[PDB]
Amino acid sequence: VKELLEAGVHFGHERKRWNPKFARYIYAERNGIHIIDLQKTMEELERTFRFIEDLAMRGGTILFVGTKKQAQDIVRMEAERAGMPYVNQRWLGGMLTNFKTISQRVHRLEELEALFASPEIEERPKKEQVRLKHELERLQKYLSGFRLLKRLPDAIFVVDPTKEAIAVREARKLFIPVIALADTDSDPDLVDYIIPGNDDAIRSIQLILSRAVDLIIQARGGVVEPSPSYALVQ
Amino acid sequence: DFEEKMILIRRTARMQAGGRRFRFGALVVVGDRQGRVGLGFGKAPEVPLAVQKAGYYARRNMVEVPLQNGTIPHEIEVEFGASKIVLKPAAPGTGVIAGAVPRAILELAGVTDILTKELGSRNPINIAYATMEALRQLRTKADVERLRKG
Amino acid sequence: MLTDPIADMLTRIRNATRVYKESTDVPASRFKEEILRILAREGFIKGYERVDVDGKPYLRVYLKYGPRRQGPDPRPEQVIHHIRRISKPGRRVYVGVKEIPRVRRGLGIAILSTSKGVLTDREARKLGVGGELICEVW
Amino acid sequence: GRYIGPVCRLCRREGVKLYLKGERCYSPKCAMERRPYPPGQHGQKRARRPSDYAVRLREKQKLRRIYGISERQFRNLFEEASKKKGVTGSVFLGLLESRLDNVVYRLGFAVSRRQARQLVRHGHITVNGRRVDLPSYRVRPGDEIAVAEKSRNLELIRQNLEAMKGRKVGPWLSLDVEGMKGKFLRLPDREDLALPVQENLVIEFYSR
RNA sequence: UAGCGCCGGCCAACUCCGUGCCAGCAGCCGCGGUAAUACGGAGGGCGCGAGCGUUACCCGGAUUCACUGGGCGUAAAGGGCGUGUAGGCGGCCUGGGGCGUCCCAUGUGAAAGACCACGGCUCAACCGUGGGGGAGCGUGGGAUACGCUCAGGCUAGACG
RNA sequence: CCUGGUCCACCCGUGACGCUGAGGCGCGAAAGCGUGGGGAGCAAACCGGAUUAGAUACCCGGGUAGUCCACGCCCUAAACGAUGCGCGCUAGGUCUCUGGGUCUCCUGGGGGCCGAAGCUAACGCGUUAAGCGCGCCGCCUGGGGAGUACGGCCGCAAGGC
RNA sequence: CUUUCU
Ligand SMILES: [Mg+2]
Ligand SMILES: [Mg+2]
Ligand SMILES: [Mg+2]
Ligand SMILES: [Mg+2]
Ligand SMILES: [Mg+2]
Ligand SMILES: [Mg+2]
Ligand SMILES: [Mg+2]
Ligand SMILES: [Mg+2]
Ligand SMILES: [Mg+2]
Ligand SMILES: [Mg+2]
Ligand SMILES: [Mg+2]
Ligand SMILES: [Mg+2]
Ligand SMILES: [Mg+2]
Ligand SMILES: [Mg+2]
Ligand SMILES: [Mg+2]
Ligand SMILES: [Mg+2]
Ligand SMILES: [Mg+2]
Ligand SMILES: [Mg+2]
Ligand SMILES: [Mg+2]
Ligand SMILES: [Mg+2]
Ligand SMILES: [Mg+2]
Ligand SMILES: [Mg+2]
Ligand SMILES: [Mg+2]
Ligand SMILES: [Mg+2]
Ligand SMILES: [Zn+2]
Repeated sequence: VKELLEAGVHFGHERKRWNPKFARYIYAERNGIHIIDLQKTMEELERTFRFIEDLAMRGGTILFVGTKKQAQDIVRMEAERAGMPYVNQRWLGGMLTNFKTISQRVHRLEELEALFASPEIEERPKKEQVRLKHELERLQKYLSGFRLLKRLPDAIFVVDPTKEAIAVREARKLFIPVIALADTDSDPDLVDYIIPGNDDAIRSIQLILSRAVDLIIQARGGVVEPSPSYALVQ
Repeated sequence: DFEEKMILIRRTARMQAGGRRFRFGALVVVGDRQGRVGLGFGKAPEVPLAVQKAGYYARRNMVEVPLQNGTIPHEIEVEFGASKIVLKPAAPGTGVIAGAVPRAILELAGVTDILTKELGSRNPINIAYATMEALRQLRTKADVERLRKG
Repeated sequence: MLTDPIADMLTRIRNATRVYKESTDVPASRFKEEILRILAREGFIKGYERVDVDGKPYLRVYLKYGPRRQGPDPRPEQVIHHIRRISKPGRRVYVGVKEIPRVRRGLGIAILSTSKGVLTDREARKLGVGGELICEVW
Repeated sequence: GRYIGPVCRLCRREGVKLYLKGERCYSPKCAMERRPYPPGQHGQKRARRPSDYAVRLREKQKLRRIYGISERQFRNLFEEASKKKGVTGSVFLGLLESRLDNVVYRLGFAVSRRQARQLVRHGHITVNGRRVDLPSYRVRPGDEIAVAEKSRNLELIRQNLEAMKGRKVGPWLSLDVEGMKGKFLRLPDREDLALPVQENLVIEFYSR
């Protein structure tokens, strides 16, 4: 778990309209685009990952947040690759902030998967038998990773903070440490533990997260083998 | 433990073809008189509900007041909107010298002696927030020292 | 022209610190440097050093801040919550040693300029003297 | 002059029990005994939440109605404790407790404050010898407060000083039941007094 | 001997009857057109008490003339624009002066009043004694950071 | 043809010669005034048609002052960015006009839009500040009465201050 | 076209 020649992917990203505040983490422009300084990406990785063992080897939870289509898959993978929960499709307003409420939704999900196996499987107009199919359809379309979280997360690993601005904001209001693979286009100051590097690209997203997921297990006595998500990198 | 003073409750209204449609708002202060004060502004269909929601919001918005021998560590002047509140520390036996709003907060704050003055807009709601805000900025020679260490 | 140098400096400082600059330049002058000396001493700034910008002498003023904060707006608490000119040209303000104010119940300071140099208020009071009330800071 | 009129109605309006009668005010009759509610046609109706004013006003009315004193005097006494150094709340109580009529009462010479006033007025009292009939006379540390020799035979003074046999006295006092004397040792402190009063309020009331 | 004002809100103190946008109240908001805690009386209550209430005037509240301590895009408030007199304000370095400014001593700042202490009249009001404070100005001595002044130097303003 | 302002580059010269500006002087849209000239179109007033309950209007047909030039006067305005001038300081992004450069970008001057921080009652403002400061001028202090009265000053008058 | 008041 590490590496410096991660020039193999991440580093520089985003044309040039940046966010002056991400100035520190930038190395320079080239053909137009900025270039994320990896040596720093390192300094941060350490600090960040550390904070994760701590959280991990403590039985602490970490809500993985990835709406960005460019990582939508990698997020399910890695998140599932640990008892960790995730928000994959749309980040519903108040998941963190209005949790006890959005929970009632995860309750319904379960309370439904029941009926669809119980004695009433075939009861009441197939119309309702259809509307309920739907009830689940969507319920499962957004609460498949948010499934787990029985209480508010102890932290949050966000793919692209900017894109995930709301997720972040909420956590903050709740003093829920915020971690995120963010780059040029974002406000670094709103991130507690930063991984400055390509907010886009799978070849990048895949690495950082997976390594971070490993690090979780490599701190939970699971000492698991290679990631099944490298497959989604072609 | 937590005492609860209700500042003001007002009625207010919204319009709909067919009639006025009111909803009440209540400003609530909550403190333990120890050094914890909480301000909350909750609105709702009926007064009771409003007051409750307010207490709820208040407890969820506490401030740590640096009470030093019943008074405050130093003068503060906070401007919240058109409202400006002034806080001056006072010796024992001075009592709480302040308007109904700043007072009510200062008291559940556990403050026993202070000099006060509302300048500018005297809107309870905005004065209230100003007061809270003033307390939030109160510092101790300790913190001041702490901040200028290194 | 640059109407009031001392204000111009306090302001630059006020402005830089407000957006959290690390350092910040100001056209050097003995008098200005002297004030910073107190600024540094009282621990309001990390300190300063004489530099040369485009050939002319300035003073980097290394700013200082509280630590990162929690929840929304992790922006640090200021070390210099305040800083204001008092004596201003076309309105000079002089005080007798008995008329020397006590900034923020002592938690803050005021910088006087006396015939015994530019001392703070405790320094002035101790040395039993008064002078121009340059500025308060807390 | 002083209030004069139904007194237990004050007892009731003030909620708290005030001992403006001595005896009886202990017997199941101070009315605050089954009737702790205010006088008048509305005594038993629900009480609307009192206003910041109300509270301060009432607290003052209480303290004052205790020592049975004209607002005039009460106020000036206050304004005095105000100027004098020391926590005003205390200083003030100390001063009210220095009225001769009060001490005569605090020394069991009299059953109540009112009565003590009359004793002072009808000259049945002494202050280091010389008699003083000014109920508002400031008794101060060291002052011996006797009883008129001539009056020392008065049934009332006897019954009073009799039951006084046994009864202890305030720590800022001391009385010799024998020669019917007593010394004012020191100005009682706030802790020394157990008045059902929040003087922080009384101070605030004169703030307005 | 005990009276007077008040009890819609500001503001402490609520009911019945009478009246019916009348008679009236009223400081402001307002109250009265048949259930009036707002008029009139009564019962009760609140506050003061040999006083209580009114009117008048001053300060306050009023940071509402803002020195302390406010303002001017749309609320009252940028001058139609320029050129420019007086005046106000004045970059960096050094030296002389020591006008401002700061300090010390000293004189003055009467008595009374104000403040503190003790004391006299049974208390207090009132009064006596003692003590401390006091800006301003005069005189002598001192300081020189800042402002002024004078002299010298500089190029970062300005002009060419 | 005569002439003002202004910007850039070079950094070459002077060496604080600076900023603001009560008065003063000047400039100041339109309409308006005086004398002379001009007069196509347009067009207050006005003369007619129509519409209308009426039409001293809107629509239609005519039409004088005027609009034009000269010399002189008037001096006002939603004379507006409804935002005095100067200097320093405080993220950026985008479009544009003009100059320089090693010219697919940097850099100076100007015009716009979105915006950090911040300000604001809100709307909004945000390196073209309404932000942070300093200097100087002007101005405000509830509405109507009223830009009126009186007085003064200016104007030929209207009228202005 | 115009097309008042309550
Ligand atoms: Mg304001
Ligand atoms: Mg009441
Ligand atoms: Mg009736
Ligand atoms: Mg005033
Ligand atoms: Mg002012
Ligand atoms: Mg104002
Ligand atoms: Mg206006
Ligand atoms: Mg203008
Ligand atoms: Mg100078
Ligand atoms: Mg001198
Ligand atoms: Mg005496
Ligand atoms: Mg030219
Ligand atoms: Mg040169
Ligand atoms: Mg030269
Ligand atoms: Mg014309
Ligand atoms: Mg003409
Ligand atoms: Mg025509
Ligand atoms: Mg026509
Ligand atoms: Mg003109
Ligand atoms: Mg530009
Ligand atoms: Mg903002
Ligand atoms: Mg903008
Ligand atoms: Mg008027
Ligand atoms: Mg004339
Ligand atoms: Zn009783």
